Amino acid sequence: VKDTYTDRLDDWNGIIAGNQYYDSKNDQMAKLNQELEGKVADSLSSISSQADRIYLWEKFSNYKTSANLTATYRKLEEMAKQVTNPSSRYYQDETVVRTVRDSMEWMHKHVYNSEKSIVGNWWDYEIGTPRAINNTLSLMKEYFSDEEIKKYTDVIEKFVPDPEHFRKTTDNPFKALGGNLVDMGRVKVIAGLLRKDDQEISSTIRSIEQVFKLVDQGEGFYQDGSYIDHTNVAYTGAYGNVLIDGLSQLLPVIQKTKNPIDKDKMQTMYHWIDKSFAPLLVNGELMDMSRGRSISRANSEGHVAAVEVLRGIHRIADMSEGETKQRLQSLVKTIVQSDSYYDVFKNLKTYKDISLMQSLLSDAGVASVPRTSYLSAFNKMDKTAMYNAEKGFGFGLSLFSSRTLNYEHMNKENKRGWYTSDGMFYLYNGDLSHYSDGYWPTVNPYKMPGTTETDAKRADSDTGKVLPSAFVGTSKLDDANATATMDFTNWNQTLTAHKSWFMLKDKIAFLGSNIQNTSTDTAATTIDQRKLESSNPYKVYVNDKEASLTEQEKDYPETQSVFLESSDSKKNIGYFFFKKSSISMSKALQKGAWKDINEGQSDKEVENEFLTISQAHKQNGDSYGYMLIPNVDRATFNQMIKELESSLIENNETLQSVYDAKQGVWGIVKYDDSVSTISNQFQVLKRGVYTIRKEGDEYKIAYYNPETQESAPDQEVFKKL
Ligand SMILES: O=C1O[C@H]([C@H](O)CO)C(O)=C1O
Repeated sequence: VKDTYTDRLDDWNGIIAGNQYYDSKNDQMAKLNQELEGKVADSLSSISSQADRIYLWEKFSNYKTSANLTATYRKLEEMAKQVTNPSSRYYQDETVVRTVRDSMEWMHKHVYNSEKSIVGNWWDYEIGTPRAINNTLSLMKEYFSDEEIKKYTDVIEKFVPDPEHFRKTTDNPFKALGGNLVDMGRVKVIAGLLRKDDQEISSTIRSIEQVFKLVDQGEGFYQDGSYIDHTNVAYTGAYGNVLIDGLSQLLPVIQKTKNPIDKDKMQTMYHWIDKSFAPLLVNGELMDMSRGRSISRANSEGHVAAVEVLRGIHRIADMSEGETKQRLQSLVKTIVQSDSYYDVFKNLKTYKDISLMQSLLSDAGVASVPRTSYLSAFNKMDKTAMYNAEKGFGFGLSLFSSRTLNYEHMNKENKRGWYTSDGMFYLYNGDLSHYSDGYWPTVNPYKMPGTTETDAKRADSDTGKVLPSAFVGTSKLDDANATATMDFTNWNQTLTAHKSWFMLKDKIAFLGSNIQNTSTDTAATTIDQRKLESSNPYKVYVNDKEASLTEQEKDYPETQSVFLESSDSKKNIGYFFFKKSSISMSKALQKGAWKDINEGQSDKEVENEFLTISQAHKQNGDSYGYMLIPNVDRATFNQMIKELESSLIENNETLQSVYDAKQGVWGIVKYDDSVSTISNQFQVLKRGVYTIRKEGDEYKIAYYNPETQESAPDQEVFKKL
């Protein structure tokens, strides 16, 4: 009742709503206010106003489905925001004030109280709903009595009494870490501020600290930047988001309590941003390979997901000072400005976040220079991110091994992500909307780019698996060159292939050998499946001769090269086959719906055109070998393949190697411990992945053993000839 807790709750309110920063003459703020007003109007004109109703809102009447619980409270929160906004048409409106208060009671008496038990997802009973309830009582604290707040938060205590574990009410609770651990703070630090429970605050804060540590196993952030969740899933771009997004919201309040958090523990926060998040952001897009099952959500495509991270970073920068505040500010500014496809404000949902972004972008003192080149090998989550600032393209390598799950199909989401980690690659170029605009529900799940597979049908009911082999990993020499491999075996053990990738600054070689098939199904590797633009059509050249592609698969034997020519060179893609190969191509309209891959999504039909290139393997001991060259014009491409006409050093069952003469760099993958002499210059001696650079008479070496996850002394793996 107007004490020190209300002081902290006031700060929270300024963070989650920020009504005190509202300015009607502010274009962006007025827009968001227009959105909230419309939400509250729709909730008010559709709410049940009859005697003894059986649902507050019919669209969320089935209180057997966990979602209907927090979606219902989310509506009362939106009302709490407008009722306290002086510029809203619902400011201090008696019907809104009474509706909220009245609605808290009904839900409490008949749907969510202490004498209840989890039904559906636990997430809604412990995180979603409790969060929406906390925010509502905080925003409207001047309309509720302390006793009413106590009474209304008691149920949160029942379901979430332990700030260390979740599902404590059920039979199989679990330890809270990472994203979920941060959501625990949003539930118990606020509920504790509302209930004026000092014990609850200190113990949840004390428990939040756990997040500030790095891990060498299990869930959490690794020192190499990888972030794992759900036991063994690469998840920086989804659960990592929740972590930073939520922690950046809480910190300001936490720090003003009697239990602040050590300035050094937050030193690691800057590490996550620089080592984990930043590399996954390309032209404002958050690489899908790190978003797990969220890739199947229509309203959370790459550019939109990226904004959850950016606003968290922004909030953190604002907490810092001096250089740190400056550098984080420029990181956010340059990324936001490099995004010509998505409007960042479309995902800044509070007035403080909008105000912050505006200050940032209009401040000439904050630098905004193009990000420089970089290559991150997240070996702890079997992902690899590469970015070339000079030519301007990004590249992502999605793998998995015995240490990680290939794909997460859970809660009925991402039903067909079967091959998204079977050596699938991502190419981020001039077309910033490639993986957006319905790419996921329209891409053929059976031909993910870069993957070798049989045409056997797959079931939506299937779920993730780990790889039998641990020989999966990337050897990084510098920020422009690296080598990767995957001792691949498919889902039903009927196909194998030694797949290797050679990232050489401005191109990537794809080598595959030892391809074997014991099934009757047909086997082939998808060189590419690119989503086309009706605006920037491609002129296709095979062997440098114009070709006309059809929906029908056209076969091109003796193919030495394929070139996709756009009017914008930053969208061109070339494929040089080290040895004339038999490939087939087709261009076709592919239709689908989001519901097809996520039960909770829309059934509305979506469609996009895709250009598919693939190579069939009709024999045991088959292989493939091609160089991918993006962002160069036709004439340069033709020039480059002339130089690379001898870049293939080897590609068989025990050794794969490509040589970049212009750079003096070698990419090498050895599957056995025999001695391999390379280019009559040196010898490599151990199973593993190498990336070597000759500098004068000296050699720079980068060796990595994927199985043991260790490097090694040079003399054990390399011998100069
Ligand atoms: O962690 C989760 O995120 C979603 C959610 O629907 C977003 O509110 C959900 O389904 C989970 O179990």
